Amino acid sequence: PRGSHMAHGVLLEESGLDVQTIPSHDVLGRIVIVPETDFSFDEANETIRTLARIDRRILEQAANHHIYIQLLTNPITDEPIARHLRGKTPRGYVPGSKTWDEVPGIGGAHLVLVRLGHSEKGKGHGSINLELHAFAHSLDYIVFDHIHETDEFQALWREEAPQLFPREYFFLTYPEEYFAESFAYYYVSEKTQETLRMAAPRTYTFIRQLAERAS
Ligand SMILES: [Zn+2]
Repeated sequence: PRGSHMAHGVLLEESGLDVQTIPSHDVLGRIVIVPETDFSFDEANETIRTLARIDRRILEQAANHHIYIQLLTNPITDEPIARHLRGKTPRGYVPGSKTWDEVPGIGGAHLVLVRLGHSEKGKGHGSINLELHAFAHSLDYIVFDHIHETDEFQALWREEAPQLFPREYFFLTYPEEYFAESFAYYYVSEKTQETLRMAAPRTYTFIRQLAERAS
């Protein structure tokens, strides 16, 4: 007997997955959607624990805006709402070098898609952490009302991105990518946070106080 509340994925709080020792699991339980088919508990647990490093207030903002992060075992291009992407080149890549079938995450909308097993840099993407980076796009556009376009953030990007991402074209030259990757550096580990602080101290302070910038 399979309920329709699980047919298209399972909200984490309804999944039976044990997350009682994860910080902010009461909020993440209403944001994260896990697969309704077999999946790796280790991969989901690591992803959710990385998301749990985020300031609780920001997670509450995401939940109150009804942003969801759906963890997939399948490619994004098997989801009906992404099926038009099958076999197509993603913008910014040379055709033949990449297809959307190989892109493991998409952020920006109220539904963030993250394929499990692809978190680390180079696994189909160039971010230090796929789930933080993709979620940050949705935070940027929805919670923070395109904060990467503000005068203050634009000035931080101009002054500090050349110091932090001199060799990483997308993060250097796209303000929304600079925002999302700076967010990931702040939250993925103490080491990456201190790297951000040393190379881009005003950006570090901006991310640190991000929760006070919502709309
Ligand atoms: Zn991105």
